[PDB]
Parts: sequence; structure tokens; C-alpha cells
Amino acid sequence: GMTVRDENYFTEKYGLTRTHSDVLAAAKVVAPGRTLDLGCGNGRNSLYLAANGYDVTAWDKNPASMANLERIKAAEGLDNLQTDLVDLNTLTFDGEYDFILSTVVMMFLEAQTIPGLIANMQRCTKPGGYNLIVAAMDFPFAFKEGELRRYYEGWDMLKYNEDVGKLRFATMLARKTA
Ligand SMILES: [Cl-]
Repeated sequence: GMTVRDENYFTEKYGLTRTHSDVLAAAKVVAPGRTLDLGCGNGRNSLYLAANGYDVTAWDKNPASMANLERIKAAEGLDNLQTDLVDLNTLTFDGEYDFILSTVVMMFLEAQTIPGLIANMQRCTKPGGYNLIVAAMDFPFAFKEGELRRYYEGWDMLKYNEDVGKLRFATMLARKTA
């Protein structure tokens, strides 16, 4: 009968790279809610979240990839998954989200984009909301030791790892104060 639409369901059915392990772990602590996948890539994370109760908005560049996600979305009947084409280097957005995630996307953005993009994620997060960031540390951009954490001064620093994953990645789960 039941085949639950978890990370293994999506890899078996569509053959995309597996849902990020930090998105899987975050989902155990972040209650389903209004979620922005900011730089959704192939939609691996957006598909998982939308199939598991989150109301997802998935944005990235690449018209082909976004159309591919939209086609899988339609096959999976995920009416709670909205997709749009964006350029993260020029995007300014509005909105109020329970959860914003950015996983392995910033390293491909211009270094000058990052401060404004993080400011934008922060102001569009509801009080008590969560931001998840997974990002390379030290081609066009990489965070320096402690930098991701400094951007999030004043938020509850729930989880923050700077560990190998051949590149070091900073993984952060922060919650906005209420
Ligand atoms: Cl990154």
C-alpha cells in the first residue's frame, strides 16, 4: 500500500541527487510551514519538503532545470510547490516565511551578492522562523571561518558546523527571535 515520499522515493523515481542530509535533519526540528528554497537547484529539497507538509516556493536560475522541476511537480501532484525562475545575483524579494533554506548555492554567486541576499532572507523570515544555510568555506564565493555566524548575530544559533564535506562547508540552522 503506502510508499512514503521520502528522500529514497524521489531518488528511485526520478534519479536526481539525493535530498541534502541537513535538509532531512532540519525537517526533524522545523515544523511544517511556509518555506522558501532559495536556490533550489534540481528541486531535490523542495520535492521532499512539499511531499512532507511544507508549503514550498522554489527559486533558481536555469530555465531548463526549473521547467524540469515544474514537470516533476505536476507528475507528483504537488500543488503546494510553486516554482519561479530567478537570478540570485539581482533578486530582491518580499514575503514572510517560516523557513528559508539555501544549500550549496552561494559558492556560485558573486561575492558582492551575499551580504544583501542574507539580509533579504533575514527580513523575510517571521519571528520564530528558521534559516538553514549550507555553504562552502575557505569559485566566485566562499565564507571565511566564523563569517556565516557573524551575519546571524542576534539569532538563536541552534546548529553551526564547520566541517569537511575536498571542501569545508559551514552548516547553520538559526532561529529568529520572537
Ligand atoms: Cl555554497
